[PDB]
Amino acid sequence: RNGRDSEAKRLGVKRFGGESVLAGSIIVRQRGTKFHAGANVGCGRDHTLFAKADGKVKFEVKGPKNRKFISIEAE
Amino acid sequence: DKKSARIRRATRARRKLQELGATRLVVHRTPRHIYAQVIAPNGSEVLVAASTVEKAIAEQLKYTGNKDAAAAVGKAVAERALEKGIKDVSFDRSGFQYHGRVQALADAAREAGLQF
Amino acid sequence: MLQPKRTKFRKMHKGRNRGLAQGTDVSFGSFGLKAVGRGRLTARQIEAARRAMTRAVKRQGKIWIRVFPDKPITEKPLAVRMGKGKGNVEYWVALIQPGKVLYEMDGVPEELAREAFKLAAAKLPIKTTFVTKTVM
Amino acid sequence: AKLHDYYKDEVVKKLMTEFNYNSVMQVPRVEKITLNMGVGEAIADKKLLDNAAADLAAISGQKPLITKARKSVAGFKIRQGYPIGCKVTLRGERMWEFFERLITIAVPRIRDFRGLSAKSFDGRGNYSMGVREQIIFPEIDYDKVDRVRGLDITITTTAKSDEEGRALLAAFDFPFR
Amino acid sequence: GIREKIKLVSSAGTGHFYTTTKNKRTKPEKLELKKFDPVVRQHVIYKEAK
Amino acid sequence: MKKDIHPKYEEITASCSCGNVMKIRSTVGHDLNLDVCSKCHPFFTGKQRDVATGGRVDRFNKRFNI
RNA sequence: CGCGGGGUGGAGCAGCCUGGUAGCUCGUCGGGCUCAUAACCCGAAGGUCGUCGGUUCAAAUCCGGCCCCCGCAACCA
RNA sequence: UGCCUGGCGGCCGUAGCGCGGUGGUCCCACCUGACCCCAUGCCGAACUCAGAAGUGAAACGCCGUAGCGCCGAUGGUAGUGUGGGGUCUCCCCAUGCGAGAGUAGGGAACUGCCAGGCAA
RNA sequence: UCCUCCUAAAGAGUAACGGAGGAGCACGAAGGUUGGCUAAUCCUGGUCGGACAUCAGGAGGUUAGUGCAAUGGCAUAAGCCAGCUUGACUGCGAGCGUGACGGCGCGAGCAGGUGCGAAAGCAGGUCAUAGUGAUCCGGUGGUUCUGAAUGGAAGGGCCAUC
RNA sequence: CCGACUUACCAACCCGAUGCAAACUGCGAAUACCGGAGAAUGUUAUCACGGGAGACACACGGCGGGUGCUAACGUCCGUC
RNA sequence: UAGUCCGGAUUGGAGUCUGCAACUCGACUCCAUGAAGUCGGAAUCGCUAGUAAUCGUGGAUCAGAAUGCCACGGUGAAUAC
Ligand SMILES: [Mg+2]
Ligand SMILES: [Mg+2]
Ligand SMILES: [Mg+2]
Ligand SMILES: [Mg+2]
Ligand SMILES: [Mg+2]
Ligand SMILES: [Mg+2]
Ligand SMILES: [Mg+2]
Ligand SMILES: [Mg+2]
Ligand SMILES: [Mg+2]
Ligand SMILES: [Mg+2]
Ligand SMILES: [Mg+2]
Ligand SMILES: [Mg+2]
Ligand SMILES: [Mg+2]
Ligand SMILES: [Mg+2]
Ligand SMILES: [Mg+2]
Ligand SMILES: [Mg+2]
Ligand SMILES: [Mg+2]
Ligand SMILES: [Mg+2]
Ligand SMILES: [Mg+2]
Ligand SMILES: [Mg+2]
Ligand SMILES: [Mg+2]
Ligand SMILES: [Mg+2]
Ligand SMILES: [Mg+2]
Ligand SMILES: [Mg+2]
Ligand SMILES: [Mg+2]
Ligand SMILES: [Mg+2]
Ligand SMILES: [Mg+2]
Ligand SMILES: [Mg+2]
Ligand SMILES: [Mg+2]
Ligand SMILES: [Zn+2]
Repeated sequence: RNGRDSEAKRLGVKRFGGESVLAGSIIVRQRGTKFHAGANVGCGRDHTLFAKADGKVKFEVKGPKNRKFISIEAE
Repeated sequence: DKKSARIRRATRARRKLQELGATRLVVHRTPRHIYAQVIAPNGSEVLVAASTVEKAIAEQLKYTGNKDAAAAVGKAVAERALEKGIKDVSFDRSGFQYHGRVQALADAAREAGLQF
Repeated sequence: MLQPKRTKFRKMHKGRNRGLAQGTDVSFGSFGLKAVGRGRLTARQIEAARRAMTRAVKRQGKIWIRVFPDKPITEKPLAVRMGKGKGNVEYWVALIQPGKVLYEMDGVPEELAREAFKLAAAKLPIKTTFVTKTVM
Repeated sequence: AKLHDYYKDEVVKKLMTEFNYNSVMQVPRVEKITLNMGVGEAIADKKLLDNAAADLAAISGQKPLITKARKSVAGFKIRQGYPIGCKVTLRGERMWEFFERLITIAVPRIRDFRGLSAKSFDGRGNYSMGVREQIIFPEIDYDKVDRVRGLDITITTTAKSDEEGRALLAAFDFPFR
Repeated sequence: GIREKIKLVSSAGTGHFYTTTKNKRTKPEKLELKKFDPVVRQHVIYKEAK
Repeated sequence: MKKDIHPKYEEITASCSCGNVMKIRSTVGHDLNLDVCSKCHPFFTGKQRDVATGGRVDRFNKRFNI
């Protein structure tokens, strides 16, 4: 009855904290919204957080619900 | 509650406004004394603040709880903000329906030169 | 036999039995049968070690069963080649780790309970011991 | 609003002496009045609910809100979002006119009227009675209807208990058997 | 399945068209979408075709 | 309120057969004729006749006559 | 062990594919006809849809476990 | 400069609930009324406007109380990277890392920009 | 063949006739934007009304809902209702993710033109991840690009598309 | 009909106490992996482009697991 | 032309008569209530004249207690090829 599975979507966090990225570079390839769009970081329809500016990634824990955010300090 | 329901209606436009990095004109309304102030993009301090609670504005009004009083605020904020050099701002309703005093405050600010 | 009423999934992994137990103190009763040796107790063994335990201390006294199986063990039929899937769940075991109080008794003399837990220890595979409820 | 002034002058002080309120605003006041006519039988006849929405326009003086089914339940054969009932929430000055017309001429005209119930409270301060006939009201001319369709009136107050809400409604003379 | 595919034809001079689907058995009216016609380049009221 | 959706709501003259003319707003039409108002309904005597009615000994003493 | 079908008033069978409402014949019960029975005519009742759970607004039905029955398969050395 | 109050934040349960007390000069909320702006898939509840007699009940703010929530060591234990050993379905030894729970205890927040009221 | 979880040993990936379940669509609105709103289930009371229709309040708190299986996520709501609407748009696209490759996915911003909103802004489909097949061959509309002597045409090419 | 009391019994939900989970998480390592800086060390051990390949039956031991009977010099993966 | 001023059952209350005695178990009266039933499935009965049909009365039995039985008269058909 079993024997079926999907093709791994290669999710996860591509660029980590302190890592210099470029404009448009994908920071996090996620399913839902584990990580949120902080500063200088957009959010696609795939809920994929990309970098809207040159700089470095900076994970944070702001908000009244301790939800994860991802900012970018221009470096 | 009537007060807390208003805060969630504001959150939509507050959070969207700081990512953009805009200088918002936060307008607070009340059955008496319509308030107003311009806050820097840092979200911490105000730069220009004018309302009817100031004796400089209330003493030139019939009642500090209506349209012509609200029109007196918008002109005052837009003329002292054009003193500090703050030209292009954003208008944050603070959850208030843009129709009466919150509309009159903008109309007085749009004509002064406050760009929005 | 102690068996779970409708668990979430029918079959489950083998899983290792490493570590030491948590339900170590005598809580409800005053005397216990702490398990010294690591192993796995079927629902047949727990049930069998109770009948010949609830016989030595008559209708009096109260016996607590600190263990519950909740782990299905598969068994392939005879003459069946390997593969073709997981077998059929036949019995339910309880992973017993060292220091797991198996039974607790209360309402009886200590020497009687000392002899009751000698009858039950002979029905279980794991090596046990007799422990006493300590003051904190 | 004839008996609204009756409230603002006599009823308030009448309650101030009975529970020594340290505020004039602490006195109970009836907030609103809801006229529920949850017909239900509209699954068979669509015009049945349409007629029910007409009688609320007569008993009250305003248009009713045809309510939809919150959840679909097959025990009664209804579905999610199917028009099942009609309510009228009247307040402002138009509630007092109804509140008067209710207890002055409508309540006395109730068939086999012995009295209301003093236990019909939700332990908070709200009163909820139910009428069986709709003809007890002046508007229904008896020769323009074909159903014994009655409704149930809920009276919401600003009380904090049924012990106190009973005191507010006592001043309006309410029969109360 | 039932949702067949049709062709939204521009009411302008050109024969440019946006193709799309439409449930025929449930919807009896035709589509009159105002879409951008890359030839005339304004925004023309398209109409359903096959 | 929303104009032109609610019925005609005009003041009328209501008067029961006890001289109690009471003017109130309604949606009836021109006027009204009442039967029993709240100041004339027999509720003040309603409880009296159903509660205190029983007794069989008093019934029987009108038969023994002595 | 596997594949496929079935289990519905007291009997034998439709309905299940494509969910909300279960029907036919016999038998039973009551009445009539006849000297009486059978036949014949009239009227009505009667179903936990094997069983437990789940999906759903709603399960006889759709899905799964178990029990019973039926046919097929259970092979090459 | 200090107590107050309102707005926008920082930080986001040591920061939130429960119970009790308490504030109205300002402010805030409630509140009065509704031709008109606008309004309810009915209704000035909400939204809105025009004002303001009354109130601090409600709401919100503030102070106390730990009845809860919550935070939380030291030590030990569980686990474990690397190298060895054993009665090797599991452990032990050497070195490094070191939880979770629980305990002592902490605890009913802290703070910045502006604009008013107030004693000065 | 594709999608979800576990197996999978805290980056990604990772096998078996291992364990558990789905898809071969739906929608012109269930899309866009603007404004507003926020549950399930119980408890109490109430005409027909009943374990469960509609109504009022409290408790509770997101245990609800999300077109569909599962997981991640969601009130700043992506959940619910309403007004106006077609951005379910053309030409692109720095820069990245993912694969042997074919290929798939994300994308700020630029120009034309458009919708909603007072405005900031947002919209090139839908909370996301399934709903799908390469090439060839041939059909359909457009575009003088070519068109085997020359002028046309047939037929090819390019674009859209079956 | 209303409807009170009672019971050799079973028991919803809350509360205190006690265990279990690959498909549970109000917590949470060690390692591993990604990025930056720094020294030493290594015949550049690195990446890209081009010529030529072979190889795509793997086995055993340790550790972490699925399957089997925590059976198999069993079978299938991760890593050495 | 309706379940109606049709129909009168049932039931509550208050009464009367006979009788030692009216609860089980009488008849009649007053007020109230006012259902079934809107010409009846298969099937089946009576009757040819003053009969059928319909109306009312009397008597026996009997303290009281009939729509039964026996008897009387009023109005008075249809059809028999
Ligand atoms: Mg597989
Ligand atoms: Mg997967
Ligand atoms: Mg016979
Ligand atoms: Mg207070
Ligand atoms: Mg420690
Ligand atoms: Mg082993
Ligand atoms: Mg700790
Ligand atoms: Mg493949
Ligand atoms: Mg992984
Ligand atoms: Mg949607
Ligand atoms: Mg919104
Ligand atoms: Mg009830
Ligand atoms: Mg109820
Ligand atoms: Mg939406
Ligand atoms: Mg979806
Ligand atoms: Mg081919
Ligand atoms: Mg030529
Ligand atoms: Mg804790
Ligand atoms: Mg790993
Ligand atoms: Mg590194
Ligand atoms: Mg380096
Ligand atoms: Mg090969
Ligand atoms: Mg191979
Ligand atoms: Mg192994
Ligand atoms: Mg091998
Ligand atoms: Mg291998
Ligand atoms: Mg009578
Ligand atoms: Mg009838
Ligand atoms: Mg004869
Ligand atoms: Zn009167």
